[PDB]
Amino acid sequence: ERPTFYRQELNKTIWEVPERYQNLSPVGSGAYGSVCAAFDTKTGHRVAVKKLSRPFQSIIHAKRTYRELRLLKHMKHENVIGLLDVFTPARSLEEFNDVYLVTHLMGADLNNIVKCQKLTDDHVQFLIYQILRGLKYIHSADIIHRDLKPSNLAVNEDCELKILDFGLAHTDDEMTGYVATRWYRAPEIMLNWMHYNQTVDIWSVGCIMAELLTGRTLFPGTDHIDQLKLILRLVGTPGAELLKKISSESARNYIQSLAQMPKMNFANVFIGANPLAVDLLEKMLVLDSDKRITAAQALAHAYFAQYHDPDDEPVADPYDQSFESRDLLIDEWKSLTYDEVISFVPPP
Ligand SMILES: Nc1ccc(Nc2ccccc2)cc1
Ligand SMILES: [Cl-]
Ligand SMILES: [Cl-]
Ligand SMILES: [Cl-]
Ligand SMILES: [Cl-]
Ligand SMILES: [Mg+2]
Repeated sequence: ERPTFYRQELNKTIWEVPERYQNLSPVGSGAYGSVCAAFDTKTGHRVAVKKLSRPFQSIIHAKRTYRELRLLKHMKHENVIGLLDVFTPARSLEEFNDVYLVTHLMGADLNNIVKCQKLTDDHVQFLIYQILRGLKYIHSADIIHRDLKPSNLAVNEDCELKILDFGLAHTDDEMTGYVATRWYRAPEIMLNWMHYNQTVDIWSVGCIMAELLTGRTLFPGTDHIDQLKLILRLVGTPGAELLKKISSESARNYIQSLAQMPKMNFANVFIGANPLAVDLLEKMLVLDSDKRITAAQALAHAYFAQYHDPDDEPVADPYDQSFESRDLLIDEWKSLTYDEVISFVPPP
């Protein structure tokens, strides 16, 4: 049975939502939609309600809408954002135009915490442990997050953490200059010299952990090339083993122009840090992505001895991504999205 919907205009936008959602108040609007905070009378939760902007305006946009809904419906883990509800006011596929997504309302992010709070080593242990616990789950479904950074990590008053804002495939201008959008990205993808794989997310975790330990951005480059130079000064220029593996002619020709540099001593960079934290950073921030520690391996590192429990670090159900190689028309992506809206089953 379909709920009753009511309409209201908020900051020049029409919102048509089920009666269960009350006290709507605008909180932001990006290029993908607008967001209101609300009170959900069915669950008692404060929620974020996002109305997608132009979800089916082109093939690229229609596929992106389907991609986002499929991802959010799959994620069921304590350290990853999940979907509380999805709805449309349409009564049939023929009148289907608008999609609304509902999640738990998040307060502070990790940006707020590192700028404002004095963190003990125990705080860093617990925060990084939770990132890695969620990432083990994500990676076990063969998903790559692609955009891990402090503003995409929600944290509450009890220091409990959730991963947000999966990369749905950011423009070139958004990555240009002195911008946090690029400071956490792995070197092999910053100029697209290699195809994305899950090891890029571990590089991001290393950059985040360093910033929690020092209070400062690790690689705050003023552009792509300045940032690469900061990276290679810390971790060294590519050695013979890694050079043999480089398959990008653009990478090779530029890298060969730089004077060679050795890896620095991390104990002299991260002065005063727990030696076990330094050891883990050395295993994450490895230039050769084949040699980086994985999320599952990192959970067993001695730095996390007080939190690690191998019986409480779950993996995901399998996730079918075959749609990503499929070529369909706008109305076919739209019909697939409609089916996923109507089949949604809420959590307990
Ligand atoms: N194919 C391939 C392999 C490794 C890399 N990584 C890299 C290259 C130059 C500088 C820093 C990192 C790129 C392409
Ligand atoms: Cl309702
Ligand atoms: Cl609609
Ligand atoms: Cl950020
Ligand atoms: Cl699936
Ligand atoms: Mg974000």
